[PDB]
Amino acid sequence: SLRDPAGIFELVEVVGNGTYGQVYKGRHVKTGQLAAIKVMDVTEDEEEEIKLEINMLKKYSHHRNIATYYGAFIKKSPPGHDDQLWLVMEFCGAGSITDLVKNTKGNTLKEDWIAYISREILRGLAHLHIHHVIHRDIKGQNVLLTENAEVKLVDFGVSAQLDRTVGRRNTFIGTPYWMAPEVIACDENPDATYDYRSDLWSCGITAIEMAEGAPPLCDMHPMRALFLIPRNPPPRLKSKKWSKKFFSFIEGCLVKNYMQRPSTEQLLKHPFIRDQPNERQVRIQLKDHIDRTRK
Amino acid sequence: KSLVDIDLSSLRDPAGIFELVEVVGNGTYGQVYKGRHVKTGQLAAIKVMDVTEDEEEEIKLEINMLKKYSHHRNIATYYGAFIKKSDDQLWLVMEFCGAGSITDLVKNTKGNTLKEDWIAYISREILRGLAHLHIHHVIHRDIKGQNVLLTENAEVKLVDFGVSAQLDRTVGRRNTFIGTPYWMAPEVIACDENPDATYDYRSDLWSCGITAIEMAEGAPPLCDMHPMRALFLIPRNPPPRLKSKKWSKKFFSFIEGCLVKNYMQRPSTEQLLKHPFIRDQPNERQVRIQLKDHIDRTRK
Repeated sequence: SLRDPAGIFELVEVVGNGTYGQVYKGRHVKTGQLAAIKVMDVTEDEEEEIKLEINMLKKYSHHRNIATYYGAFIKKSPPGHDDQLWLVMEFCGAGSITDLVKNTKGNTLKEDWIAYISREILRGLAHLHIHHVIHRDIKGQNVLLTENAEVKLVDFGVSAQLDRTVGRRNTFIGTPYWMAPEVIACDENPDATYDYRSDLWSCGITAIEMAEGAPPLCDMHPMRALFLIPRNPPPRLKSKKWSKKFFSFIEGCLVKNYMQRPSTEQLLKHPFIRDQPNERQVRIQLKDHIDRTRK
Repeated sequence: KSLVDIDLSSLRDPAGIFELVEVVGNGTYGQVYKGRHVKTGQLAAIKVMDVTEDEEEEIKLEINMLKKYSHHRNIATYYGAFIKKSDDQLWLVMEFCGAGSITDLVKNTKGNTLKEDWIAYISREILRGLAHLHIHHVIHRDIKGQNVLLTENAEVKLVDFGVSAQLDRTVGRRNTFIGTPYWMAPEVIACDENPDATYDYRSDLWSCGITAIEMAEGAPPLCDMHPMRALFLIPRNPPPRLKSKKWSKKFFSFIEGCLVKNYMQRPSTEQLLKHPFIRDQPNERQVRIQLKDHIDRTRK
């Protein structure tokens, strides 16, 4: 059964805040080995159901573009309060793509770096989607880089699955900026769907976050952004500097009606993603940029 | 008993002023840790949040936005903001209330329902704390059972981690997150008729009405609905109403006053303090004794 993490894992620094909880750079206490730890409130005394749901999904974390599952821990709380679940995964040494862009001059990545990273996110998502798993938490903070620029998604469907089964009393709306229109309830969409294509919208927003350092509407009160996402036209890159292929990729990700949004396999064939003649050079440049940022 | 080393206008290192008396083992999001005021030995509640070194300028701005207001028996006193350098830790410090929240009170009661005269008493105490904030031009913004605490002496106090500047709702990009919707009044939710969602003093009174339903039924309306769907329905659905017919007409009437959907037609805090459900409490002395005895029994 799920153990208290005391003396096994500790939380060191925050890497992200998402749809269901927070992600930390954590540490295996007695080795000093790093881990990505996703901390999520869960309905109290549901350890058996939690273990069942995690065990059904963990095999999907072995893929090269998914941070590998290590273990799961629970912290108990007073009667009636949600328990705290710690989902422990591998940490990729270079940290998140959001931190990389924050630490880049002009808060912008080179276009061919964005194509490379976006393809790797799409490959991780295609693995989950073919296995009928929705991620539901795609954003720069949830995409980590290793020291040689391998790209891995944090979480492999657990937060999304626990939300829908075990649940919790401490629910919140969360930050809206990576949410697709179908995830936001309105007159035409009163029940707000769970469809794999919502991850592709989030992938488009993440590409804008790599290009501009922040998602669209980042300077707006989140309640006004939540209202505007289903109403506004698809977001677009602000600068004219980008290639027509990059604008075209964003148009594919950011089709507002999910029923008309391309699949993960269709986006992997988009020229922006499919045609990367400078891939080896990009990985060398990313490795060098990670090294320079560190110092 | 006024603390003499408090400074609500500055961001200081907490050394020699406040200390934590437990480890920060549950992360730095929505976590309040037990602390101590070093000079007096008085316990304190310390909300610990991770902050970037660049966020300090925004924190100092928000500190300047804090409004001045005295201590009040129905408000857990805010003791200020501190920075514990390393991301650094921001500490927001407040008076410690040791008997749990109103939500814990109802969750630990048979049938997850409080007696009507306890609800009238607790609701009046919440309204008295709100009247103190509102007269000082402060909106609380987060009235709910979890943010109404009890002391060991059965005093009812609102949580205050610096509500006039919303210090705990902004730092570490917390200002980009929408919390739980269930206690939100319609005016704070953006929609076609309300594109610029705005809090008013009266928004707290809607939340007070939802908190009275929470005491009556154990949970706010729509509590287990997906929050995005609840956010859409609050401006559309009729005012929430108690489900049981057992309650008095005065209690139904008080809920109708709190839960007027259009804030421009919702009564003020001073008007709700005169509502018969709040104003007329012939058993208030006995209710206080019952609450104290319930707290004593729970403790052991």
